[PDB]
Amino acid sequence: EFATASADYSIAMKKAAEITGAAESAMGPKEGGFTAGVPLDTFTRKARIYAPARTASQSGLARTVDFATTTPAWKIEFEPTAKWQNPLMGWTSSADPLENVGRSALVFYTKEEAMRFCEKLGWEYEVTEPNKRRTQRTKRYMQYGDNFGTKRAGVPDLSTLPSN
Amino acid sequence: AWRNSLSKSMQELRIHLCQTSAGSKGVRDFIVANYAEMKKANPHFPILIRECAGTEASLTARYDFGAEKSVNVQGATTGAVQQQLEQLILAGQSMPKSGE
Amino acid sequence: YSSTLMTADKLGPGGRSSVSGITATVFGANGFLGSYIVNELAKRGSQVVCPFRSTENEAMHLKQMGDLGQIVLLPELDIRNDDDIKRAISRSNVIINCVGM
Amino acid sequence: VVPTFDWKKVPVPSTTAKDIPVTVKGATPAGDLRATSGLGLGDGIKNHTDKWLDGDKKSPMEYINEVAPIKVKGLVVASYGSDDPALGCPVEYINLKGTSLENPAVCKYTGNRYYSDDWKG
Amino acid sequence: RGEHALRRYPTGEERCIACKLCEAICPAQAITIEAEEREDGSRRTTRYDIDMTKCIYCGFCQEACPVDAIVEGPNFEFSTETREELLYDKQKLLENGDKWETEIATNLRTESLYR
Amino acid sequence: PPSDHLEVFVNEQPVKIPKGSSVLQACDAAGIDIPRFCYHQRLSIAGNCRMCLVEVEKVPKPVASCAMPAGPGMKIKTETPMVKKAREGVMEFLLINHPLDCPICDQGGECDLQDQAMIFGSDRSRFVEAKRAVEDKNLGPLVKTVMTRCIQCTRCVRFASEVAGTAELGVTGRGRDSEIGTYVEKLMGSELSGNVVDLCPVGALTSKPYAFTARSWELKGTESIDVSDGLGANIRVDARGTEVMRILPRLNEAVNEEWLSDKGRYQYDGLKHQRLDKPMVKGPKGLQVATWQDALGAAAAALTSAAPGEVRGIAGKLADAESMVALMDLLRGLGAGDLAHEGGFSDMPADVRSTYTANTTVQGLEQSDLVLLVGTNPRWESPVFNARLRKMFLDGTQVGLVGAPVDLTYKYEHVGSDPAALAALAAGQHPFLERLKKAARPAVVVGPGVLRRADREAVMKAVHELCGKAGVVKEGWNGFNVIHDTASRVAALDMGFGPSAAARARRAQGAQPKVVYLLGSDDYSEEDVPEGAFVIYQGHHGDRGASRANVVLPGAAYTEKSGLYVNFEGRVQQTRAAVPLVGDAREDWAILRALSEVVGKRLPYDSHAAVRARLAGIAPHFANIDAVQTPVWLNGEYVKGVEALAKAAPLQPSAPLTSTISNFYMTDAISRASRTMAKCIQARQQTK
Ligand SMILES: NC(=O)C1=CN([C@@H]2O[C@H](COP(=O)(O)OP(=O)(O)OC[C@H]3O[C@@H](n4cnc5c(N)ncnc54)[C@H](OP(=O)(O)O)[C@@H]3O)[C@@H](O)[C@H]2O)C=CC1
Ligand code: SF4
Ligand code: SF4
Ligand code: SF4
Ligand code: SF4
Ligand code: FES
Repeated sequence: EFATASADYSIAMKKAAEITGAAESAMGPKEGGFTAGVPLDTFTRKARIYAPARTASQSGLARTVDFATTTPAWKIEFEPTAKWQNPLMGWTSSADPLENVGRSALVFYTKEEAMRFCEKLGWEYEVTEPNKRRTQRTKRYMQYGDNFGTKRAGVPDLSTLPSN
Repeated sequence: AWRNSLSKSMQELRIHLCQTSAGSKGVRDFIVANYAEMKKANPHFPILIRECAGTEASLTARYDFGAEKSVNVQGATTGAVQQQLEQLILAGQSMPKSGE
Repeated sequence: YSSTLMTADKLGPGGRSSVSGITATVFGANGFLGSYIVNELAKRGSQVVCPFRSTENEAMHLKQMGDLGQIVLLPELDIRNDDDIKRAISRSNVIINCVGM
Repeated sequence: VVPTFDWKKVPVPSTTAKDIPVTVKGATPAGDLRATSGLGLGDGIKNHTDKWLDGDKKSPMEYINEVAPIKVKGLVVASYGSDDPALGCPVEYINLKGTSLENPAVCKYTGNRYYSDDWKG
Repeated sequence: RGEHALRRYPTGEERCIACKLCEAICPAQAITIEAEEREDGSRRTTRYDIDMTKCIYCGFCQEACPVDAIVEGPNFEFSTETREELLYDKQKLLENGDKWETEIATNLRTESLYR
Repeated sequence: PPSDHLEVFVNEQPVKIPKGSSVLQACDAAGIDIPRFCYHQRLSIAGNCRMCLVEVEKVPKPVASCAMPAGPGMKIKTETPMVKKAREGVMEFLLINHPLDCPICDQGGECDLQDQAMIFGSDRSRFVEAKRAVEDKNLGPLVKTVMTRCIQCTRCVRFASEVAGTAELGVTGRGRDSEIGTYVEKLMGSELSGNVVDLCPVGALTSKPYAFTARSWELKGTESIDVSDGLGANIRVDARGTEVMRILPRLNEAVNEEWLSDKGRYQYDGLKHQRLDKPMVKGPKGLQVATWQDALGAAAAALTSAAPGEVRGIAGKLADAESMVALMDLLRGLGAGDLAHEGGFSDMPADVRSTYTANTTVQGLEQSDLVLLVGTNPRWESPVFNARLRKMFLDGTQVGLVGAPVDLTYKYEHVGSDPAALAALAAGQHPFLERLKKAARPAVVVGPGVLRRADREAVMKAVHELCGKAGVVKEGWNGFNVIHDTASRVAALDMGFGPSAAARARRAQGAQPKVVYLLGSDDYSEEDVPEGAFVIYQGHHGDRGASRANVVLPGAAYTEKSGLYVNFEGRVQQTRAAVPLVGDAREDWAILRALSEVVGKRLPYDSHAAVRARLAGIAPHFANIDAVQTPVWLNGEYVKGVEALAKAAPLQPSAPLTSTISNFYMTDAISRASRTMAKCIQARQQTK
């Protein structure tokens, strides 16, 4: 029996991605970036390929690598660029063309997707493998009965009994 | 003796190898068999032994003014890496001299 | 003083939104040469003070040349009165004159 | 064994020590840590209201400081910010025990003070 | 829905508590907010600016605010000779609110039956 | 094996799970994120939130998946009408007394309660009664407590009792009037006290310095590393524009799990004060603002005006590997061989990395049932490492200490306090040796303050003797470990940032240089910085070194760049730039390269990747980012090779093995400029 989030449009997005002929397309390095028509200096900067780690504020795990096949969770970012403030108001002033386009739009299911995207676009890229979460607990308090086992202070000594 | 001479020809001697590589066996043998005596004569000379997985064996020496030479010693023997160190010492006498 | 004028408060690549940190007052700004001088200074991101004697109609072309808060219009300038001159340069470390007849 | 650590011998830089943000009685212990932002540092401003208010106009802090605390029967008070609840703030339930005219409970939404002489005092 | 304005409580304290719902909801990005805790422990704004040249007067800010702090006043004749005069700060918004409070309160006394 | 992985079914899905796992863990392995409020990964099972209720066949009642063990053949259902009904009822019971404080609550936008109510809750409420009003509590200036918001998930109590070990918080009252906090007015003495707010799933516990400052979605999250110590905790930086707003820890089991020192939590405030933005050159009137061209020319003239033996370079605590290697190449290229480190023991020989690292690693340390401490205070050297030590203590690991007896939040055995006691232990005079000689995986750890002793060779020789006698290092195991308290020390050791023997001799007879360069150093001794000597300072904060300096170059702070930093175990980590450069600041290695070009000897590299490749050529492991190699071991040949250094400067049996760290809350200029640390110091001083 197969059941992997089998009650949504995502299946319709699973297929039409594996269409024969359409699934064999390939482009060379920097080739897609030529088709972009953007200024050529865009490819000179460095980019970070990664998945953001789970925030400490919440126990939520949806926007994490745990549901990797469910949602595209690989992000491409750029080095932040010079920023300053408006003399008249104090608002943050900057000239970065690539300021937010990645953190808002660029989302990928696997790291290899972003690798191919950068290669076909010519963006030099860094890979940062996210740390794996640990599910195995500690030896102490391993089970609910460990909160009240004998390991806390050892076996009770029967020396204070009447007649000892 | 070359060991006593290995204090004026260069200012630093650096060694690169791999813990588990087959071609790194010889440099491992040489270091194990010679590090104690190569340091006993000069108790302050910098001899940086560094290792990493998948790397390549090489002997690199630092000279005055930052002059530096390197020789790969992958696939050699303990006697062979000793020979390479000997050529390293040989070039060390014909170097610019600093400190003064 | 030597190069601190053009370097200390320079913020940005040098565009309209950039800040050169330079405060200057130009006299005869609405004149032929002064207009281009002001347009050149402000376009690098500098604060410009423009006091004028002629009409605001002849001076409105200067308003576009600077960003919000960097074009200072001081009407009814009197060259015989030093009060307006003192107000014109009260914040500018640079003074430029093109008043000619 | 395990001797105590002398906290008073620790050297403290004078410049940093004298710019710690402290607070009036208000809603907290007097002189506790006050959260501050980087705004106003370039202009060298160490007052919250001075960041946005100009001149000697009456501050909202002075306005609310002119309202005496309110005496209400019971242990829990309900604050809406207005006579009709929908015109003010969300309803707040504020504890009244252990509160006095000297030490009342101030509204977190509106800043109004309340107290009750019902907790056996 | 006219000129945005900041409202107070009848004792005199600002209604805005810097929950930043107005800035979050604003699709015009015309609201800039900075805030910290006041010296009395109160949670108040340190910078409250709305760009009228950028504000679209949608009133979604007035819909989002749960304390009736930000309101679009019945003032609509506020054109200026320079664009800089329309860069509304906290002080001018508070001035507008203090000016137009009675009319806004009267309108709310009607709009409360619908809002 | 007797089937260590048992099988169950969750919604008709077979999932293989380890024995002793819970239904919560099974559903996690099933790809379901069950709503939960009180359970945590690092804490004991509480099971009072009732939010983990699920349905199991042949069971009439909902079962506590956060606590229910999984039996073989079990069937688990998570979408039945009763499941949703129970979830909605539980949420309603949560929200009836909760105060309507979301507009003023700081956790709005990252509130687990809010999202769980949105998903698993309803939209309407039928509660119209008066709520329960709870007075707030004072625990110190670090955490703001809004007790009325508390849902009594008990996470604070479990955390304080287990991780911190202070056990200062509890549950007072009963029923609805159950109350959380301390019966008396107490200040939270926990050094890892800021983790509770992150562990608090609601706005009841909030960071007082962060209160009412900005919102979660207003921030840009940048994953960074902690440079306040030598452990290098993985953290995320949240900022609004160019200003840092808060810094939060991130998951790294092998380094810091989910924990951060409060020093590394609240020292971001200092980035707003005493900041160097412009180059300064000392004129007749004093230091004045000057261009980078002018400052670089003045520095080049000062450097070239003196002989190579009259130039000294010192590396601070927060200098990165790139700037360190660039400056080392610069000074070497001009015939200078005077190198110093602000972290001390700049003359310590560094030939084998294992000799100055933790060979058991931090996570491999948890395999040891017996641990030996030699003159270290991990509580004030690395509170996260101390917390991991406590976690190891919690399941039978015994710890011995040789040095100053200090509070370490767990029971231990004090063998002694001086090297004579260490010699007695190695001789066989103490019972602790036989316990060491019988332990299957013994561990020995030495702090950096030992390395600051003038007789460090003798102490190392004694430690090696004890390790050999107890077999601490053997096949498949290495309990020998070396730790540190500053990040820049490890990279300097690995890159060979050590003074020449000629410079060591020159110090020995008392030669005094004239050109002194500081790379972000502010805790130098007076003996390395002669008065009347020209000082070239590079940094990002105005401090003691900056004041005495003659030429100042505004550098880059760790929150503004991406520098390489290796922790004491030898794992390469790098920071990340979260906000742009402040003022006219420049890249540190770019600054040094510019100076090299101006002087007349260009560095052969012109890019960040180029200097990193130069580092890799110097030491191959630098390329492996976020990993660690297994260091080689050379047995007693190293010790027998450093015997002469032991002969000179013999052992001092009287000096106790203490910790040189005397001010936890202030160790560097950034800590010395932070307001929050000063507030904590005053609070700890107002308790008497
Ligand atoms: N080839 C050239 O044009 C040369 C120019 N120069 C100098 O360049 C400057 C400008 O040249 P150009 O701009 O072409 O000449 P313009 O006549 O075009 O500039 C005249 C400016 O002088 C102002 N002005 C003159 N007298 C007064 C006054 N008494 N009170 C106030 N404002 C006054 C005018 O103001 P209003 O508009 O109200 O009259 C106008 O702004 C002059 O100073 C001239 O000497 C030098 C050499 C050659
Ligand atoms: S105006 Fe209203 S919605 Fe906007 S920040 Fe203030 S209280 Fe919140
Ligand atoms: S009315 Fe609309 S555009 Fe104007 S401030 Fe409110 S939300 Fe923004
Ligand atoms: S803790 Fe969450 S639900 Fe409770 S008041 Fe704060 S934001 Fe609202
Ligand atoms: S204060 Fe926070 S952590 Fe403690 S019981 Fe209440 S909700 Fe849980
Ligand atoms: S996690 Fe199950 S009741 Fe708390």
